[PDB]
Amino acid sequence: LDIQMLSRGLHEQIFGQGGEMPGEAAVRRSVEHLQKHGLWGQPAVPLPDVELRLPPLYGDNLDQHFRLLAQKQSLPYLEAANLLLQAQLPPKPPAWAWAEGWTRYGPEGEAVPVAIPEERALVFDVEVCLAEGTCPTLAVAISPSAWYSWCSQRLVEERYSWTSQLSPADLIPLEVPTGADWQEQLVVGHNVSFDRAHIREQYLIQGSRMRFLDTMSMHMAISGLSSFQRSLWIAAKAISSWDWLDISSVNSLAEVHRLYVGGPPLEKEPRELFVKGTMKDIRENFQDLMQYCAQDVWATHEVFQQQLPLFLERCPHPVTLAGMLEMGVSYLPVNQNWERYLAEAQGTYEELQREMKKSLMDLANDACQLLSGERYKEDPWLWDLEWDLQEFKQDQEDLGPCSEEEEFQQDVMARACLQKLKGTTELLPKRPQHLPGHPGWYRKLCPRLDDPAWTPGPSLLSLQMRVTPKLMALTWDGFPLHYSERHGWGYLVPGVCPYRAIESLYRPYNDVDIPGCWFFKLPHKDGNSCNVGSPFAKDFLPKMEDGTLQAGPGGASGPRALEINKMISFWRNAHKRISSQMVVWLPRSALPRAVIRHPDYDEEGLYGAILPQVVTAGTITRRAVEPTWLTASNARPDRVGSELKAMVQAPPGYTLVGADVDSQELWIAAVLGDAHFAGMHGCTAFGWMTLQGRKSRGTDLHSKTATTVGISREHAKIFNYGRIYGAGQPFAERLLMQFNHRLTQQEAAEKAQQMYAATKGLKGGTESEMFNKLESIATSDIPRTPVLGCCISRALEPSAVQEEFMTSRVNWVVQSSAVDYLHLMLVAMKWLFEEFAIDGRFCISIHDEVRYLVREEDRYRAALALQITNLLTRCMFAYKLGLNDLPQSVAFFSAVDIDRCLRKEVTMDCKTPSNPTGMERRYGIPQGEALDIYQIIELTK
Amino acid sequence: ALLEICQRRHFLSGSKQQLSRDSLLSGCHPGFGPLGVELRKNLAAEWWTSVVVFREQVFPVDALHHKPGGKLRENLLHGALEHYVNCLDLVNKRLPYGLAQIGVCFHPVFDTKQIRNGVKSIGEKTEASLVWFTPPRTSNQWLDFWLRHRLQWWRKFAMSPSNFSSSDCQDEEGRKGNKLYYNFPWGKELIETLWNLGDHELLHMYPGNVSKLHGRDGRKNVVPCVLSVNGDLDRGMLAYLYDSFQLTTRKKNLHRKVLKLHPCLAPIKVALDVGRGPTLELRQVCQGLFNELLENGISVWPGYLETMQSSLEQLYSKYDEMSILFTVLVTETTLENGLIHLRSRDTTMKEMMHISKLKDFLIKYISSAKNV
Amino acid sequence: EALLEICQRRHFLSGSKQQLSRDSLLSGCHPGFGPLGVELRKNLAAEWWTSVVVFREQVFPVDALHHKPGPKLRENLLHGALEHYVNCLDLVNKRLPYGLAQIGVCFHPVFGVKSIGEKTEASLVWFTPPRTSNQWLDFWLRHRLQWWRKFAMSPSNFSSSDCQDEEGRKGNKLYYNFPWGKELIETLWNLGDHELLHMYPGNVSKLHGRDGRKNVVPCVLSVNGDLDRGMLAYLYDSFQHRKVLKLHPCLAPIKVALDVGRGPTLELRQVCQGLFNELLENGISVWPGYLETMQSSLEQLYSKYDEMSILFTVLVTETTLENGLIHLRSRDTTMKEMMHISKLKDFLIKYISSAKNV
DNA sequence: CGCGCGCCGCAGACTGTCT
DNA sequence: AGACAGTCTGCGGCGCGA
Repeated sequence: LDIQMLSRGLHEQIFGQGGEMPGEAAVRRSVEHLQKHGLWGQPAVPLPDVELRLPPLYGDNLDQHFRLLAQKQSLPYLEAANLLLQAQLPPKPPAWAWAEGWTRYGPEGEAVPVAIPEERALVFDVEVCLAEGTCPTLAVAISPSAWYSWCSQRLVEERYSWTSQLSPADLIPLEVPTGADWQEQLVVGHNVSFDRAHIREQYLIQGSRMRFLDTMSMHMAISGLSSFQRSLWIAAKAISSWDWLDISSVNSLAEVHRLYVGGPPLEKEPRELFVKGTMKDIRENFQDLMQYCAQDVWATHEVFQQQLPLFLERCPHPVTLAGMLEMGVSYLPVNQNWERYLAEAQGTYEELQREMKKSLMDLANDACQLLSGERYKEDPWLWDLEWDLQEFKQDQEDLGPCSEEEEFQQDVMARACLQKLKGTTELLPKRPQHLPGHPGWYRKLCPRLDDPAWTPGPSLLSLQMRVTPKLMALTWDGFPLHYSERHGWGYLVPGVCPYRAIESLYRPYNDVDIPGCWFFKLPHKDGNSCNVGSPFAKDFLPKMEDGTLQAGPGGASGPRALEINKMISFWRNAHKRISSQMVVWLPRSALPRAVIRHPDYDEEGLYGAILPQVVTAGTITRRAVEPTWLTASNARPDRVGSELKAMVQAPPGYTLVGADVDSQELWIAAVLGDAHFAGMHGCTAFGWMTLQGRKSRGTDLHSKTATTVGISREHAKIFNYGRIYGAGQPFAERLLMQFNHRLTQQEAAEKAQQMYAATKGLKGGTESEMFNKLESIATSDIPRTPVLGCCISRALEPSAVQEEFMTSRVNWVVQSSAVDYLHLMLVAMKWLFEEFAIDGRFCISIHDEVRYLVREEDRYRAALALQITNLLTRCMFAYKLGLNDLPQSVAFFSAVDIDRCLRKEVTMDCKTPSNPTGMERRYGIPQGEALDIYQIIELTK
Repeated sequence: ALLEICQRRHFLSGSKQQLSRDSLLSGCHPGFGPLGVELRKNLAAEWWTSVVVFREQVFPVDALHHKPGGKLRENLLHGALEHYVNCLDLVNKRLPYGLAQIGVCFHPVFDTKQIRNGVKSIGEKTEASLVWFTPPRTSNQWLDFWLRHRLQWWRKFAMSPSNFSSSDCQDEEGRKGNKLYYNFPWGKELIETLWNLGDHELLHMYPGNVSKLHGRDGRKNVVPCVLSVNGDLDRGMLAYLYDSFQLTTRKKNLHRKVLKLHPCLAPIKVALDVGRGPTLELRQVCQGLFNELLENGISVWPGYLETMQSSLEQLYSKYDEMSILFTVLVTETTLENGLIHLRSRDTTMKEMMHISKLKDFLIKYISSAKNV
Repeated sequence: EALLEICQRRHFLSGSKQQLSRDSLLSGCHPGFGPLGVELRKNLAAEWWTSVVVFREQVFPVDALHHKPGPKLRENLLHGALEHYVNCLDLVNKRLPYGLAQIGVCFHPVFGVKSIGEKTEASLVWFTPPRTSNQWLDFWLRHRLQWWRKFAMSPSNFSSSDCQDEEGRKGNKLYYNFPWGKELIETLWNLGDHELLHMYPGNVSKLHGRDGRKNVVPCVLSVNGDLDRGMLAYLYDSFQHRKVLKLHPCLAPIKVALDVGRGPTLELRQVCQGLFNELLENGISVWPGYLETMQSSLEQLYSKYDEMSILFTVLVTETTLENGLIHLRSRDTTMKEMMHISKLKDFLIKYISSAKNV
């Protein structure tokens, strides 16, 4: 109805916040702050007015409406947890049942077979045999009433499929037979996501309304270890501060139980039959393994009992608990194209590495000569190798065609006489000697003959070895790379030899020219450039595109090796995790009627889900941690296997509706500093860069910097991203490293002269310093995060370390705030999907991003809901602190991606194999501000 | 140039000095030598293993060299098209299948200028043709799959796989296809073509009814599109032989002059020989080893019938130019301790190894060379 | 008779039932052979190569073009072989006793009044000293007769006879006794300097080879066998109430047949694929009889696999998911045996080796 | 930068041999 | 009973991602 801007683009209309606290009349401070060093003048480009009828609010006020939503979400689960918290726990049974299905043990150890554990609350654990690792092997559970065990068909010996449909254990009963909690169940466990991966009903597309709690998540939120803190904790089994050792523990169950419960130490199996054992040995040692698993389950139950009140008091707001429950429900659907993608990626990796392997084995074989004439001694590359040799240690006319050739067998048995020589002699060397005749350096590169995975030639020869550079590699004029203590110079961060060969290859004592030919056998080499940390593998790729770096055979061999290494590095690192992902393929009966009735439903095709097995709070900032899914490469053409995200494809009749928060960390820091400075949203200069900032003009955060080299795309952005977080002086010298690498004292003087985003003694920040709020939060010891409250850790709290690991503490604020944002988004999305019939409650777990598996017929509606959350969430960040209003620029997501697969942008093809049309995946056509025409009620349009 | 004289010294390219780039590429060469024949047989066997044997639905078919009115054949595709209907019964109408064949095809060669060849000067080329009947919906998927598979096969057994390349192309009718080339020293030469005919030939040769040509790709029955994958092996042999040789490098100082062919398609694997010692009691051992290796299936150069011995070092060069993986020497010391020498292709280092279990060593060397 | 109908139905001979006939099969004027016939031809050619070329170290492969380059499709591989005799002389170090072998297609006129019939033939030309020419002729005749009788179920049908043409001094010819009568399947000829120095006129100083010094003139022995007639003879030998068609284990186109009985789950297809890969990695050809529509019948399946001359029928049932036992049915003894999965590959390899040895 | 998760090459210290 | 092969096992070095 009105612009309602107040000199900045502010969110149009106010529906839930109400009208009060109009202005503090302290605008002059922000005015002459923005006047200083320019930046006051602004176009102030308007945005289209948005008029939306929000759903009714039960709370009647923000920060109470969300409290009511979280309470209504987590009431049954908190009730179940409280029921589990009471102590009515019987002792462990004397002997386990050893029977298929679920078996319950009440008093005196009597075992009764039961179809399903009829318990509202459970503490669950599954132990899995590494052989055929997809199947769950065995599992146990404990409730306040009785114990439960599950074996997974170990009495009968058979051959089983790799699909793993019915393999996972059943844990949910039918909705028609539920306790009067009621239809709500909570499962507690250490690394509970691993156990959730083995639950039969957790793979259905429809919602399961069962939630999970992770003991590692609660421990990490309460008391976790970050980076050196963890390693030092292992080192002691930090300077002038080690109190945190007594309140900190690693994420392992044993140390967690030692820290919290403090009972007798838990002991692990030296046999580790589940990890390094076969199935038969597990069958024989069934009782001991089940006893150990039950002991671990008891330990996790005790830890949960000791954790729940501490977690609740350190995280009072129910929104955090509800978001934690919701984050452990990620689905990540997939279809038959997942296996095809895995096979294609493996084949491509084998192709690329085989090409490079052959190219290297050729050089190795050609270099295996030069030993006959002792030519390696005069060689300028291979004279350092040992070149050892070890002993074995032991006419007559045509005469006719002849006949009676049947006696040929005589000579055959003559050959057998030499077989007899195996026994009559050879006993002086019974162990098979490995290539005595070849040089020792070539000897090392070949696989042992007894190896089942044996291939001809020096197959154990890849890049980044100490011999491959000597085979061909050469820099400038100087040929040698001794690497005895330090390699051949280079890299980013600093810190008999035939002289006749040195003269021939030309084209204290000191050196007239720093580069050029190497001189003398003294390996000190004057310490030029980085010495010890030079791999000579990757960083030199753009430095190699000139005469400074040249390979032996050809000018394109070295570049080809570097390019192929870059292509296959990611897959070499990640193929074990990616190919080992657990996939459960749903049968036709399990799929809903919508999927089978939908067109383009590929019959004779496999559909399933890959539960990410993600730790909800694996990082001390409560951030979700998963090695593969959360940390995976975006689709790229050069890198092999980068299309991992694109293979998360919704089933027929379903789609992924998600979004991405625009500069979540930067906006959070900006608004926090803005609130710390004044009460308006554009008061801080950094806030004005973040809010209403354009790269076209100087209003952008990175463009206004000095930019000594003069680049805004790369030079000015890495500088800004490094000054925040660490704010290191070596990071300042890295700019001198990049360009203008001269006059180092001048570089230091220039860096000192840069006061922007910097503070002096006259302590606290002055002028454009957002760090003041972060430092104030970092030294409070009360519930620290400004949004809804969350303490950092008893390990990293003040009075445990005085001034140590400060950077981790200050980044925890903006990082923990992002996690709270994610929790708020999840709570709002759950509320919106429950209040209005929007089927497809499932979500996909990503950091700074939330994707939801929805039906096509509500693809746009759900998107609108997301935008509504993106409003109501940011309003929370406004409701806390002094910012009563919210800017219009960040009020909504830039674009809501509706797609059939998971990718950063829907208008993007991976083209890793350069055939993106092999799988049916069209564009997404994201919607931004065009969804407001509809309403969230189903009976619309 | 030098490669050509090497090939002919060791009876690989063929006979007489008439062979050149144009005659070799056009198929007008007088014929391949015994080593050339062995290389062709090995390449055909590898192609058969990669295409026909390892695939359940691909079947062998035979196409007559001439067709009735007849002017011989220029491609093997027509025979596969004629056998489509007959072989549909064999696959019980499982539509996505194929017919593979290897045979000699005839092409006109135009020398031009003097001695106009016209229809004469027929050039013979060994063509391996796979005609793959596919559903229309997934025709492009199978096109890409076959292109990738054939490029892998050609890059397999390749000393420098980067020389092999692929390109896209469109027919005069607009039909998609791909062409694979090998980068010879003079330039890239075509060695294989994949074409997506799109079921035109089926209706052309069977215009009566379509109901008899229907094949099941699932619940429904459709008229298959045709994917013709036609590669030539003579140019394949030329490509592999040129790739095995060196260029035409800096501070090389190595002049071994060796044809580093792949172990799987090398013409001769191991060469037997006799060391310095008493005649007889060594010829019998060599004969027994020869019989063992032939019963295994490893081709062996006898080598122990020659009596020059070429000072023991020139014959190593002869075998290297002959593309022989191993040189087995049986000396008088074999009767005392059953140990023989192994020079081996590449890494010209003497290997002492017991005569026993050489069966296992050679079989494993041949089998494990295919994989990496 | 029923032989032609059975081979047509089971894709041994390609074409129509009425078009194949009998006389068109003896000549090359027939549509061709089915995939089973092609595989049988490949096996026969490979075994001929093993018995003739590799075993005899002197015999070398030769490459002869299908057409004469100047003045025509070739009618025999002998003339094609003789062009490279001089070049292959250097390879053998001019030692006179040595051979040149090739398997290739040859075209003949058949009295569209005149038709062109193409048949694949295996030809070896053996250059020897003239004095030992007759001894080598007898040696080759004996070895060829042994080779043809090795795979015969009734070796008495393979016989030999003496022709003694007016051109060559001595010669032999091998016959197979088809039901209608004897048919020539291989010819043996001894030729002197005739049509050897003709192709190389002038001084014979370049064409002669050394044998006990003295550089004696060569004498050629041409041995030419018809492989298509060979398969015809072997297929007629296999046949004999049941339509069994007992082909030799080394010559049968398909060794074993993979199939499924009760189809409880899809895992049967997985284990069948695994067994397929394992068998094919070792060189054993197996017909993928599984993945067939709903398992129409079992006894009819056995009859079909017999008519295709499959050595063994492998049936995978539900019990195979408990132990490795599968049903193995023998073509000859029509006996069924429970047999573990892991022992199938080695068992088949040893069976093939034992059949080859005897 | 500040962290989260992975891998792969190379020098030393046990057995574990063997003649 | 006095020299040299396998395993771990601890070091340094990658790569990759919000």
